[PDB]
Amino acid sequence: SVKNTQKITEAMKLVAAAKVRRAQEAVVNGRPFSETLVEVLYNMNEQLQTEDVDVPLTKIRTVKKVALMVVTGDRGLCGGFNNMLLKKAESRIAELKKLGVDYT
Amino acid sequence: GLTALTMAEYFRDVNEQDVLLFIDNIFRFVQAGSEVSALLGRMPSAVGYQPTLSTEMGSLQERITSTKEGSITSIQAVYVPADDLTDPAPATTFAHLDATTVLSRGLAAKGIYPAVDPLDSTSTMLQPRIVGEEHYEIAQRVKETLQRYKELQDIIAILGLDELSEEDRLTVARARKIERFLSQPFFVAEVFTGSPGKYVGLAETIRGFQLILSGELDSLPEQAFYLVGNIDEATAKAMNLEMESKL
Amino acid sequence: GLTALTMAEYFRDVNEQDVLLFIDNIFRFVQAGSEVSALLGRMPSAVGYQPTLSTEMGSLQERITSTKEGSITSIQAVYVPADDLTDPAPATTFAHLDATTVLSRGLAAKGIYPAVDPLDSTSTMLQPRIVGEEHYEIAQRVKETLQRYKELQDIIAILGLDELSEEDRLTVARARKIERFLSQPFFVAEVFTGSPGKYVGLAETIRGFQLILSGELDSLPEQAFYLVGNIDEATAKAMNLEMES
Repeated sequence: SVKNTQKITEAMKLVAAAKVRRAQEAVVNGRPFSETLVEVLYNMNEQLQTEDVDVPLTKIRTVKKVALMVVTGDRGLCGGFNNMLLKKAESRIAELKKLGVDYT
Repeated sequence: GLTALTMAEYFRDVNEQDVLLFIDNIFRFVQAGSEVSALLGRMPSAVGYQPTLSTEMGSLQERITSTKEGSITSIQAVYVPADDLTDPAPATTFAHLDATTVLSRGLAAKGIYPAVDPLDSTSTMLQPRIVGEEHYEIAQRVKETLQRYKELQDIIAILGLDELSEEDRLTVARARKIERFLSQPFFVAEVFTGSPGKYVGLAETIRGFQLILSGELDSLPEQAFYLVGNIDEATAKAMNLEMESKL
Repeated sequence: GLTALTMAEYFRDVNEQDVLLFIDNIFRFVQAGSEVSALLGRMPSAVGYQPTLSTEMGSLQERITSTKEGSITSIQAVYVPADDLTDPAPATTFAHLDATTVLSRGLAAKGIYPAVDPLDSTSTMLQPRIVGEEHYEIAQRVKETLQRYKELQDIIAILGLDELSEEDRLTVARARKIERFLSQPFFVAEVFTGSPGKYVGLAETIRGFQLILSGELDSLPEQAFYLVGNIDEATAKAMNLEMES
């Protein structure tokens, strides 16, 4: 049982490394888009020096109701990952229950 | 044991009728031989039995044979010493016993009675041309599913039930369904179970296993297959349990 | 053993005193019996000992009984050979003793002295009538925590400490605090290494274990409880550890 467990966890280590590398490859796939987007955005910010009356996605004029969105890892045994994530989430929602934010 | 054999051998040599001798704890026929062989002057063998363990055991077991005048079917309740399945007393009787059936404390501690092991219990009557082709195929599929479960017992116990595949998870749930469905309410074990006994034939258990491992009814709860006579009684117990859940 | 035991029983039966006999290495007595009975022609027995390995040492132990005149509290440092408790020479002593404390080599390999294994260490005096429901209940709770830790040690095997949920994580933190606290610098282990010895009383250690099991001491690290006396001194050691960083 211990030898088969060792073989299985070695297989999961190899598969997890390949999955990490394929996620990195997806990020490098995305980096053309992100670079072109982060340069066109500056091109807009240079043609107009934030001369704007627009974009309802820039209403930071209060902190009335925050929506902390927490992504987490979704499998079994999850390293030591999911507990750390939701722990920081619980600390942050506690701090947002202090201020009275009514967080979703 | 030789007295039982002499009565059976008379009923097979003279009365020309097929007899069914049940010997209980044939391991006593070897252990008493041990206790006398120690004093007798014969040297001790392996773990503590007599030297002529095999020849004495054969002198009992060989006289039980269908001999053209009848047929002595026999079911010896061999005792494995503390489940030492490699000990001389069962190791010599495995050679003589045709349709052996290894009952396991491992599959009894979880309450699955009878404690017969699905894997270890094997018979030389599971050849297809002898037992029926569909029955042989169902037996092969059940044994393979239980073997896959016994091989995934290490992954399940340590790395969690979720860390395996989602087809292999179907095989695990199917193996659970099977290894619970092959429980039986005996008529004589009603005092231990508390529930009445259901005698179920061969074709009915084949028709049950076909629908269980064909994936057609993988929705029933696991306890609905526990201590149940037939697959129709399992379907009825699923309704009973779903009503008792909300009620 | 017989001559020292006669020397003690003369005091317990004629002078009426509460004499002690710290008979050391009972196993050496049984092994001497093994030698002499391998040479005395007596037929061999279990693994190597004399056939009379349960009557000769019976003549040792059963003469150590507290009579109505005086009482004797013998402390017999019986030795398990090759570090297995199934052996017959200590197995026949387990049945005679009543407050057996198994000094398993595990906690000494971990550096926790004394290495008295809290699960194997057991006594017929851990009863409600004898020690009071207070000390008995705390003993039951600490044995509970340590047993839960030892049974999930099979998971603190191949996997890591993280895979435990919050329940098992808290009980492991508490069990580590306890199995560290069960160490003590002896008053005679000033020679080897460590602090001068600290005499810890029953009504004093009961406070420490009530405090640890009550959860009010989660702030302290593990190397703070190690090799300390009372619980106030444990908190002092933690504070000084934080000052020395």
